[PDB]
Amino acid sequence: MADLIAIITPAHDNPFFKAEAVGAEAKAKELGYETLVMTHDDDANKQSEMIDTAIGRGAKAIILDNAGADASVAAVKKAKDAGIPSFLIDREINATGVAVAQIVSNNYQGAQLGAQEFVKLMGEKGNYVELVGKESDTNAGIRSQGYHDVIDDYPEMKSVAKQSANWSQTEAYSKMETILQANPDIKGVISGNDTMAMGAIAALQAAGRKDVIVVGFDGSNDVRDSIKSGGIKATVLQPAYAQAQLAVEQADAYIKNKTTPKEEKQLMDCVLINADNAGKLETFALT
Ligand SMILES: OC[C@@]1(O)CO[C@H](O)[C@@H]1O
Ligand SMILES: [Ca+2]
Repeated sequence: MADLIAIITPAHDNPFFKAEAVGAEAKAKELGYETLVMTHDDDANKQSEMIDTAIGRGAKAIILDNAGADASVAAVKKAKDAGIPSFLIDREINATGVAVAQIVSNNYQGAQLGAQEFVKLMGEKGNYVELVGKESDTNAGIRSQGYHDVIDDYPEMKSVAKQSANWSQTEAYSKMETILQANPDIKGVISGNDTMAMGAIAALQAAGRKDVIVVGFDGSNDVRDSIKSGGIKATVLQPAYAQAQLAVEQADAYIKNKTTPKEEKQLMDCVLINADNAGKLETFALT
């Protein structure tokens, strides 16, 4: 009898997406909804299958962390034309007026915070590597732009490789091994996300290069723990749990009386995480 909210994210092997799913589920149930939690594994066909499932089950709203900024438009529009609104988190789509909300972190602002800390830790000089995210996710390019708009003020810092590891810890490990072999004279690595930072720090440790400075982005417990143990030096918190809950709150308001947010596209502030506040961070929230 209870209304159903469908929650669709990428795979839960990245703790960011698991945390979004659990935060969205918690808020939905707190507000009296049943939930259907599905993963699309960054596969647009799987995402389309899951949206079909939400439609067939009669979901009253979809919470979506999407499988590609371009590829996801049609599936969101399919749900819309079936009378089911979507509230997107984390990742934008390249279309307005289709989703009811797109609630994302302020990726450019956050990336600048991380790069400013990276520059400081690097002493404004030295060779570095950059790991970038998936081309299909606009966050990858926004963060890389924020990083370079900071780092291009420091002429003694030089990028000696810039490679995508597709938001994957395992790809980042393998990539980092290759990059390090070709560029032993590196002083730091700046990563577009935390799973790639985890892969990079592990590859560097296996190579006996604990001297290399690594900065990530997301604020996961895994990277927090690395910061606490003297591994990775900093990251940038995206408020994943609160963002997922806010999407459900807006979904509920829309279901109840068609309240819509004044602006579809919404930003949430990021915060730098380093050794001084890592001990206040838990499951993508500071206390
Ligand atoms: O690790 C989570 C992400 O940083 C990677 O994919 C999306 O952009 C997230 O924000
Ligand atoms: Ca600049």
